[PDB]
Amino acid sequence: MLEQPYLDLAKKVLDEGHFKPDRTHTGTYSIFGHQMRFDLSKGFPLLTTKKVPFGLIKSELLWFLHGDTNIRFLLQHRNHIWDEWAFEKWVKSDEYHGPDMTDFGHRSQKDPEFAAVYHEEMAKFDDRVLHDDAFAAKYGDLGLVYGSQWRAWHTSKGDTIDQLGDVIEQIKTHPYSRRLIVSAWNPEDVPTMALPPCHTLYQFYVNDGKLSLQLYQRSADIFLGVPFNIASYALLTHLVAHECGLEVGEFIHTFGDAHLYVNHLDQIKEQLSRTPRPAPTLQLNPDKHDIFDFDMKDIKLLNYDPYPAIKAPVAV
Amino acid sequence: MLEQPYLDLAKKVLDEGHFKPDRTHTGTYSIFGHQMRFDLSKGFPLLTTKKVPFGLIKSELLWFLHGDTNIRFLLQHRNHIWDEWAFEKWVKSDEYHGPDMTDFGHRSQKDPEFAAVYHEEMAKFDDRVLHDDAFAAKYGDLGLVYGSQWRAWHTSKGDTIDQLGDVIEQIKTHPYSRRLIVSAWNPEDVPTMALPPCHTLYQFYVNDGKLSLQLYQRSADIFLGVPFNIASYALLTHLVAHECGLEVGEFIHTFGDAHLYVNHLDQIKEQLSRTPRPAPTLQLNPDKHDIFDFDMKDIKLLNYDPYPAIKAPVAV
Ligand SMILES: C#CCN(Cc1ccc2[nH]c(N)nc(=O)c2c1)c1ccc(C(=O)N[C@@H](CCC(=O)O)C(=O)O)cc1
Ligand SMILES: C#CCN(Cc1ccc2[nH]c(N)nc(=O)c2c1)c1ccc(C(=O)N[C@@H](CCC(=O)O)C(=O)O)cc1
Ligand SMILES: O=c1ccn(C2C[C@H](O)[C@@H](COP(=O)(O)O)O2)c(=O)[nH]1
Ligand SMILES: O=c1ccn(C2C[C@H](O)[C@@H](COP(=O)(O)O)O2)c(=O)[nH]1
Repeated sequence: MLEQPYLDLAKKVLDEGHFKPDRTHTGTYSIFGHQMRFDLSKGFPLLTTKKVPFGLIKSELLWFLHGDTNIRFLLQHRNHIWDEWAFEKWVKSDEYHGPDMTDFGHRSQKDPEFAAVYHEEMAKFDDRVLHDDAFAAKYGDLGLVYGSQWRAWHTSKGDTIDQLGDVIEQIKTHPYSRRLIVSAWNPEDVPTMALPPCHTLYQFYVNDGKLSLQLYQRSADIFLGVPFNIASYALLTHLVAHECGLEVGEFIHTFGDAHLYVNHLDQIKEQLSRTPRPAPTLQLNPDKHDIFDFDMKDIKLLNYDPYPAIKAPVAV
Repeated sequence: MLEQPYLDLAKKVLDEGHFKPDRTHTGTYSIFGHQMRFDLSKGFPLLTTKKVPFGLIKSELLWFLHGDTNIRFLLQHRNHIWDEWAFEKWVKSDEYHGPDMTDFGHRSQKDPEFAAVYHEEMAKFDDRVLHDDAFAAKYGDLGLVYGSQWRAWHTSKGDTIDQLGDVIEQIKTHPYSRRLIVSAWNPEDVPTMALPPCHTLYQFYVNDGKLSLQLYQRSADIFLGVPFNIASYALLTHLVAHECGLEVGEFIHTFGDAHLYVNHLDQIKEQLSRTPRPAPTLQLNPDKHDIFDFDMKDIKLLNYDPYPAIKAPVAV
């Protein structure tokens, strides 16, 4: 059924992945090299075997599409996928006051009592970013995320290349190039990088009315990472295709290091004893059009009938 | 037998490729998305069904590995894979004298009589680049090729990032990152680009002594392009692996637009009536070591037993 590529991967890892020590200690079973496909005219790859939140991944996506770096947008649409970072930018400066922030989430899922001091420290700052403007302006900014990457690349003669923008106009302009590419890997930077872009590069291809997209992703967490990345890039594609007036073909995903966390071997097994239910569908607001002004109500998802959800340890 | 991935692709295109007009008019049958693998401990992917020249692709590779852009190196090791470009840089300036260069190779494979005026114009300049220094210095330079891309990325505060260099030291330093990446797509540039890097990105992965490499290539010519690209990236890998003291696992190739030229449908068929002979082998000079000073005699290839070769029209 559409999402079966992930199960064939989830299996295949558990099954022939090597034990690698990751950037922490956490065991990972790994595959290097895999490509996987989904025919978006037949449906949406939200996994129906583990409920995934659409509201969460759409808000983040649009905030990417808005060239926005500031962690505030998200806070307005109670999304918290990017906070932990701004906190290190915050706890590290000369203004941080009070406590032992000195690790916060790395001793949350097991700790101390951290969740009353890390999460109160955290809510106080998340609450601050949402109201104090000079504050927002200060720590909530994050810098180089995919929004700045995609919509305003930094150039060698001080400007800003809206790489994406230009690639959607390149589609209208002529269907055919092997050059409809939006990179997010900037070699200059990855010295001073927080989280390097995982979903390192992509490419679009028009072909007789079906748009398609290929994503090269340096690494995958096949439990928490991959369910949300397969969807983000499918919403982008439905959104990029409706802007330059096309219809939608497939989505193709290519990973460098797909790996599943040694913490998560139990929990995948749990999904693998499930048996898929049909794919959800997606209404794309048909009067609205310059996709950078898609507002959240313009992407209403229909028919999402998921299984219950599984409990992960944090990917450290 | 090792090279069978290409035949399964060559077939598969002829067989389910769409007719696309390319950047010229030339018909192409296309596949978008494919990944293909070769276990370099079992041999070398020089096609034994169409003789491919190793001498040619090694010289070019080392000149890449030397951060060299100047078309001269090549001329010394009678390689001509990059001349046509320097000629447009040459014919376009205020110094070009004499003739109708006004298209040269685009009316060579069918023309005029071009091959006496284009090829004499061309040999006169190829001969000039090899001796006139201020000349070499002038038109033979080419600029942004993979050598400048890989060994000296241009930075926003006027310097030079030896991206590759740093990635081979990252291997010695620690086997494991999902961050052993050398991009060659610089969004700033591809306005003013001659030929954008086709083999857009790659990534290495150590895993218990086998190094491996994954190449994302925006487009492929599955007749002339692909035979030489599968090898270039396998020599790099044998060369990158012997430098940071590893052994060699697989090579994985991922293409955006693989396509085979409509001119070449006859000629692939010809290869497909052949039946492979075992894979060649490769001696990597075992006293020599900082791979940027690999000289050509240090990569002696052993056992190359090819079929005869097929005749292509130029990929325009
Ligand atoms: C997403 C995104 C971008 N990001 C950034 C980000 C940065 C480094 C990473 N590192 C690793 N190894 N894997 C990741 O998933 C990851 C994600 C995320 C941020 C937070 C969450 C998160 O807290 N939510 C989990 C929920 C699972 C659970 O706790 O029950 C999620 O899957 O969303 C996920 C992704
Ligand atoms: C290689 C490389 C980099 N390059 C640069 C380069 C630039 C644009 C391109 N455009 C397209 N569509 N395909 C290409 O192979 C190609 C190659 C090359 C330059 C010259 C030759 C060439 O003249 N030699 C062919 C020989 C086939 C024949 O004529 O019999 C070859 O395959 O080498 C090939 C590649
Ligand atoms: O939404 C996301 C964000 C991150 N990652 C990953 C995969 C790797 O485990 C790590 C990024 O690579 P490293 O930094 O460990 O090299 O975080 C994902 O899978 N999905
Ligand atoms: O060694 C090389 C160099 C170039 N190309 C290609 C593939 C495409 O046909 C074209 C580059 O893409 P476009 O410029 O047509 O988009 O040249 C290869 O296959 N191999």
